[PDB]
Amino acid sequence: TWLEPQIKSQLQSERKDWEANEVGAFLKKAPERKEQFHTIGDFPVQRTYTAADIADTPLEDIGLPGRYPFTRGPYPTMYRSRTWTMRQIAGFGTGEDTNKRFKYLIAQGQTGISTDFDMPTLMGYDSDHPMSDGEVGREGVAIDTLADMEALLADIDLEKISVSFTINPSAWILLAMYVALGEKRGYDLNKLSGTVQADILKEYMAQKEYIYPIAPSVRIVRDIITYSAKNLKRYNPINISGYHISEAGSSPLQEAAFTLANLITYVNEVTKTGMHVDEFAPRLAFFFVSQGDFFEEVAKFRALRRCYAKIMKERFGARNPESMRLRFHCQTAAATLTKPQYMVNVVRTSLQALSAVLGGAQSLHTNGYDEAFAIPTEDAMKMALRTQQIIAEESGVADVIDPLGGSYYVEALTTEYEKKIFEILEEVEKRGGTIKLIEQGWFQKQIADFAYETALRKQSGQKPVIGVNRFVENEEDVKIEIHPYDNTTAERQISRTRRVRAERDEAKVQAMLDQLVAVAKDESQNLMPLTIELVKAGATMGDIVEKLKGIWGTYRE
Amino acid sequence: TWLEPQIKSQLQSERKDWEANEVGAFLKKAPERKEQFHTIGDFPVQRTYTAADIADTPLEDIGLPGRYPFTRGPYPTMYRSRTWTMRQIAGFGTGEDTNKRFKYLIAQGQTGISTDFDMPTLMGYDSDHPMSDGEVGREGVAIDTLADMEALLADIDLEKISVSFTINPSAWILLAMYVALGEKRGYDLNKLSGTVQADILKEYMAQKEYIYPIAPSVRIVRDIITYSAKNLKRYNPINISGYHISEAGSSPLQEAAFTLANLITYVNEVTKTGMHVDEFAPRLAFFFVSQGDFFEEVAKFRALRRCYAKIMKERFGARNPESMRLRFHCQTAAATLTKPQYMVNVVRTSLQALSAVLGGAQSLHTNGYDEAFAIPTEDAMKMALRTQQIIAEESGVADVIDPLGGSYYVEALTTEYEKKIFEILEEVEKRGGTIKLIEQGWFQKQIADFAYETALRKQSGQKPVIGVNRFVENEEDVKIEIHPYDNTTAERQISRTRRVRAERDEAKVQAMLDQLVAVAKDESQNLMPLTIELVKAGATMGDIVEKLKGIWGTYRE
Amino acid sequence: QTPIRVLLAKVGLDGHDRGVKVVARALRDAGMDVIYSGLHRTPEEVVNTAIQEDVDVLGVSLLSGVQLTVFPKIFKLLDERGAGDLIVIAGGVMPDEDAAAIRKLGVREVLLQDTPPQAIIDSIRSLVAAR
Amino acid sequence: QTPIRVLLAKVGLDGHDRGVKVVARALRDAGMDVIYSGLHRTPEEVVNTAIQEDVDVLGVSLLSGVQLTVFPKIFKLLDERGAGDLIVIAGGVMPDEDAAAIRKLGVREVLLQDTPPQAIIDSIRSLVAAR
Ligand code: B12
Ligand code: B12
Ligand SMILES: C[C@H](O)CC(=O)SCCNC(=O)CCNC(=O)[C@H](O)C(C)(C)COP(=O)(O)OP(=O)(O)OC[C@H]1O[C@@H](n2cnc3c(N)ncnc32)[C@H](O)[C@@H]1OP(=O)(O)O
Ligand SMILES: C[C@H](O)CC(=O)SCCNC(=O)CCNC(=O)[C@H](O)C(C)(C)COP(=O)(O)OP(=O)(O)OC[C@H]1O[C@@H](n2cnc3c(N)ncnc32)[C@H](O)[C@@H]1OP(=O)(O)O
Ligand SMILES: C[C@H]1O[C@@H](n2cnc3c(N)ncnc32)[C@H](O)[C@@H]1O
Ligand SMILES: C[C@H]1O[C@@H](n2cnc3c(N)ncnc32)[C@H](O)[C@@H]1O
Repeated sequence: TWLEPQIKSQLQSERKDWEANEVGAFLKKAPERKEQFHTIGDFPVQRTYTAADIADTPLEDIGLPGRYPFTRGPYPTMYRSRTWTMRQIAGFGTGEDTNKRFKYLIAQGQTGISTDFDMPTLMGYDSDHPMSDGEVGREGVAIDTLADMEALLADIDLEKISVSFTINPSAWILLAMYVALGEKRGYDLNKLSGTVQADILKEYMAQKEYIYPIAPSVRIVRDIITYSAKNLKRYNPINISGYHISEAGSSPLQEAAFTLANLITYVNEVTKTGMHVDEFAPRLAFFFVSQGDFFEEVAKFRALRRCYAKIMKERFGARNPESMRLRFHCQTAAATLTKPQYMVNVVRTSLQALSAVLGGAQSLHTNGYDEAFAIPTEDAMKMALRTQQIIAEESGVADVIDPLGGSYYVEALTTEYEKKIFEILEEVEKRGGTIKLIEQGWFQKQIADFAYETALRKQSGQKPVIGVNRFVENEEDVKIEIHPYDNTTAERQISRTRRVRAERDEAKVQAMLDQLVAVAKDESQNLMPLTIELVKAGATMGDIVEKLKGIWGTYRE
Repeated sequence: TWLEPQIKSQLQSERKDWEANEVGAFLKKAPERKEQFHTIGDFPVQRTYTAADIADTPLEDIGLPGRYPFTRGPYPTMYRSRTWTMRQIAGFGTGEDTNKRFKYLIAQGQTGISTDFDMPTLMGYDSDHPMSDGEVGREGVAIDTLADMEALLADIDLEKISVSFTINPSAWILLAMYVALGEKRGYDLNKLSGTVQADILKEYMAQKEYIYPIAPSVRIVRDIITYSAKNLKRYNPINISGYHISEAGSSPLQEAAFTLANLITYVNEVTKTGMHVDEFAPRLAFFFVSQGDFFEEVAKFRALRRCYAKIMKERFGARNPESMRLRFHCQTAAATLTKPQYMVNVVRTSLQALSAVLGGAQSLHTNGYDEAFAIPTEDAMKMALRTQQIIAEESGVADVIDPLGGSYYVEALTTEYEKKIFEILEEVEKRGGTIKLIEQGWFQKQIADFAYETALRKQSGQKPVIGVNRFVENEEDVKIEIHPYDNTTAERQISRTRRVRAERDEAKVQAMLDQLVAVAKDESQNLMPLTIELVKAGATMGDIVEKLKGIWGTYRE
Repeated sequence: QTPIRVLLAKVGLDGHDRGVKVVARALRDAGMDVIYSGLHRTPEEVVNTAIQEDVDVLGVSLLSGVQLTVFPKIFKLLDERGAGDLIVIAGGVMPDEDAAAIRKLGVREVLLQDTPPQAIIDSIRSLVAAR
Repeated sequence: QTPIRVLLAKVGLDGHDRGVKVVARALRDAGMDVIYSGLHRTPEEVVNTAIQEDVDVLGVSLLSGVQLTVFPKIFKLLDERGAGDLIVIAGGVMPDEDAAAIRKLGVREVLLQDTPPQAIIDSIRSLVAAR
């Protein structure tokens, strides 16, 4: 206890007085809009918060940044020493196309590379597969071969800038290509900073990018994790993600708790190999959204850091402090942005970027004002970077660590999130674990319920959406520059894939694929070394993916 | 004391440990950008703030909203019951022109009217005076006669919407016109909600709109205040302003303290008439900027409310709680906005609008993205309103009162501002008062020093200004719609002024002007009743202003 | 007098399903017989289901930007099987000119992002009554 | 070899002076003899001072949007008094085409918002040397 009980009593007595005197008189003059107000994530909120409301939370649970339980930040110096990475997503056409956008984004002030891939690549298909028709380089960049990655990362010093890949069931193939590229370039692998999203549990739950059944797919994540721990010192093998859970329609509580449920499953799978938690936990990372409820999102980020620290220390027995410090990439909520009055998205994204900064994010993507129309233009991305640069350089928020620390409301909400998160994590365990609940569609049903209640709240006008159900305009003069699809992308991409297959040693590649099946047949062996040899030898993602479908099959809901 | 000294000791011991362990190790890896960081207003900031930093501030000084010293807000229900007024400035051409913009702004969601006037009107001249040439209806609306105000407020229910006038040395004439209009319309005067800026002390200090020497000009403010207290129950006779002090180049401390210095002078002048503080203090109001330092601006607003409460209670002996509750209009900092990359102003204004809301503002004007070019377009004002509407309806910040309350940083900074403000207010008194220091140019010299240091910091690049000294672009395709000046404004305006003078009873108006000199010659008499009769009779502002120059003279620096 | 039989579909590699699951729940709750194709279906798989299941309406949710390739293929298969009288509707996200180009192909309704679920219920009942 | 004599002016009802006070301090500190006209001066008052005070440069700070009315009046008075060889510069805020239109009238420099004070010092020394 930090609050003197003689003062806690005074506070509680004084508020009860104020509720009947000042509050009672004003509610007569003009009542409040709602009998009970709630956050967007459905947590009930008080009219005001005092020190009495946080008296039950010990000051140790707040503490100091870069010190356990890291509520105030994973680093003790945060933005006074190093700003968050301004890392904007880029992805369309061929490697060359996205490489041009990387260069533009870097010239505009981005400090980290983020790459989004097309559907064939995300789904494990080569550009010429029948399932790929009309989808090559459309929603992101096309990667079939290591040759395409060379085009993608042309003139990019991989040892001097970090490179993120938004790749999931076929993440191991892209990581093998990255390693093969780094070797070809004569780089030190332990100097390569980067990330592959890789988190498959959230794919079954929310993003819907999967190739194989749950079990072999988790083993791949495990192989990515174990390989990176032993071979790539500065590499982040996963981003255990909440973003997609939120964007699929979840509440901030479902986002936070379901991501932590996935973390537990992963740690158990990796430690099962005999790898001690402290060999890999320091390098684990997360990915969260910065949604519309300004204070709730900050409370959620601080609660996640505290919950994560407690789980790693208490449940996993971690002894390295870095194993308990949560590091996360953040993206502003794309689901809050509108097609009508699109420039108003600049305001929405400003507030959401600020919540991420106040929340202590390590990396940030700000969405473009053109979010509800198409993949972004250069101008839209430029505006998203200026947004970050204004917060970083003009607002002053970067100079004081965890400035919201101590806030009666933020502290009470941080504590409410923590308890509600643990309560969910407990039910998941009681109900038989993550995998079983994913198989029962339990997570997905909860997400779907929130998504539907959100849709009904938008319809009734109970949830205000400016331009949609509030201040609606009949805009006839909508002028918007849209990023176009280059119709030569498929022809251009297949040409290279066909060439790579023609130029390669077919016999050696086919033999190496047969070796891969043997490595995959042994659950204890790592898939990474041979996939690195395969991509080098001229194997395509499709060659690798298809060969493994023969022993593992495919997943369907 | 609220913090248990056994815990305060622990906190201070733990931080000293953290400064040498975690902080010491990280500063080796990567040092901080600065040896000592400061707010934009030059207040030094710590790396982080703990409960120990605020232990010397009693919890009574934080307390509850709508309860003394009102740090958390002047009302106990704030935005859960009534949102701040979204009150956008409108002013150009003739009354009819600005009336069209009022209607547009109302249709876009503005909840209060704000009016900016042209230079002739601000300076006390009629549109046809030689000093008016080329300035009629250019920088704001032209008001010469009550006839123009009828055009200005045509089809506007003055009893159903509040009307603000950004009028200063000639504020009494516009208030007389407003009263005359309300009477003509058959409205109850005690139901008229509105404001005249009127604060002349800040005009000598910063805005530079003056007609007469300091002494007779303060007497007019006093007459506005005393008349309104006895005749206009729902009217705000003044907005004691800090905005212009800041915009003239002051620090947030000079802004806060110099505005409070002006308040003291005004209260002394009004109470000198035998009017008790509680007869007028509840109706006094302020006007502040929401500058670029996100947290400093919030701390400043809370500090101002606390300082104001303490002054009114302790120094003036106020007994009515409304006399101690500071109510304020806020405008985002126009001086932070740029001509290069102008759309980026949307981001700047979003953060500044949020600081005002977190700061507990009663009324807010958000600037247009076209601030550095010209008076705003409809689209620019529409975007400024959407900004406010997103914060109010989508962010959730409106549902919890003083959400930053308790924040170790905001609380410590609020307390630092309070002490530094009182320290300045003390020097002003020691140096002989406001008027004497205005006559010595003391306030103005301090403002000018900050303005010059800001210019030098922008030049060196020590103060980052995106688009100006950071991420500078050679934009060749600048497309911006600019609000145009109608070249028929002067002809149209003089036509009406000439007509009003022709149609009136010249003999009766001239006699009433001679009566006004006699009323002005008696410092104890109020100028308001006769100015109401004058404007009704067809007198122009120039007729009234010129007549009084004959007995008072004019001011010059 | 049987309930309105709706097939809600997902075509190609598109894994966006938040909107389709919202529509599905909206229609089931409105008293309709709703069939969801599931993710990653081909136009031939989707057409076959619409016919085999003898649905009144085939609702395609698109967010992948493939509408101009998918819709001509769907109609080509529907014409082949004498199923041109099937009400084909679309939803999701696409440019206004894409919405126009698919209506010109024979799509009866295009109800894109932010369409309140009641408007979807109403349009379906309206389209079924018209035929 | 006397210091550069600058008259910094304010013309019309314009009460904006933050920029003009910044320029004034910048030039005084650079070693120039600086005269400030004060607020609310007429073009005739301003021209008379420039001549009476025998300044090298007449610097007009404008933020009121009157530049196109003010500048023709200033030149008309300067031509009358045989003072056309006086270096006339402008600053403040105005559209690009206004900056252009005044240069066409005879204004030698237009250094608007965000111009660093060193650039103002440099341009003045440069204009005085050129003549
Ligand atoms: C949420 C979201 C996601 C979530 C999806 C979660 C899920 N499981 O559904 C996540 C984060 C996982 C995601 C991933 C991706 N996304 Co996405 N996503 C969005 C976003 C922000 C909102 C879509 C949404 O769910 N809205 C809310 C729901 C309720 O609305 P809805 O789908 O529009 O449905 C309504 C109406 O359309 C209608 N309706 C819908 N279907 C039907 C059907 C019929 C017949 C009828 C009558 C009515 C109807 O009623 C609904 C209720 O009002 C949009 C932008 C946008 N504004 O659309 C981008 C967007 C669709 N995504 C996009 C992209 C590119 C991707 C990725 C390909 C990125 C990448 N390269 O990795 C991946 C693809 C993943 C995959 N497996 O396919 C692009 C598409 C580009 C284009 N089409 O031009 C968009 C436009 C964003 C952008 N600007 O880049 N995304
Ligand atoms: C600060 C400010 C104010 C302050 C002024 C404080 C003061 N005492 O100076 C306050 C809040 C009081 C104010 C009031 C008004 N303002 Co004002 N204000 C501004 C603002 C935001 C910034 C100007 C500023 O000081 N910038 C910082 C200084 C350091 O820069 P500067 O003046 O540009 O000077 C630099 C350069 O120009 C150059 N320089 C300047 N002079 C000279 C001279 C020479 C010869 C040279 C070589 C160089 C040089 O060097 C300087 C240093 O870099 C501008 C918008 C803008 N971006 O300009 C509007 C603006 C100028 N104001 C405007 C208006 C309309 C008004 C009012 C008329 C509103 C009303 N109706 O009541 C009043 C007028 C008051 C009066 N008495 O005249 C408009 C003008 C419209 C137009 N011209 O098209 C603007 C553009 C805002 C808008 N979009 O509406 N304002
Ligand atoms: C479909 C939709 O589009 C949604 C999607 O799926 S798009 C998804 C896109 N995904 C991404 O962008 C993910 C990005 N993720 C990352 O970058 C990482 O995995 C991450 C979360 C760990 C953050 O990493 P990164 O940005 O490099 O920041 P971080 O690791 O904090 O900083 C880099 C270095 O600076 C150091 N550092 C940072 N702050 C410091 C400080 N204050 N003092 C001293 N050092 C500091 C770090 O220790 C690190 O050093 P190391 O490389 O030697 O370990
Ligand atoms: C040159 C540059 O452009 C700079 C310039 O100079 S431009 C300057 C432009 N100036 C302005 O816009 C000034 C505007 N000022 C004002 O509106 C006032 O003087 C003000 C500061 C007091 C704010 O007033 P206003 O907007 O009406 O808000 P406020 O008085 O709080 O609310 C109106 C009513 O609702 C009530 N209210 C507000 N919140 C409430 C709540 N939470 N519960 C119950 N009642 C509430 C108030 O008591 C008041 O009632 P009353 O009329 O019976 O007293
Ligand atoms: C769902 C998320 O996908 C992102 N997104 C998807 N593809 C791209 C791309 N190719 N380029 C930039 N952003 C993209 C959008 O920013 C959205 O926020
Ligand atoms: C100095 C402040 O003056 C305001 N400003 C001045 N005149 C007008 C007007 N006529 N219309 C709208 N805003 C105006 C700008 O918004 C700036 O912020």
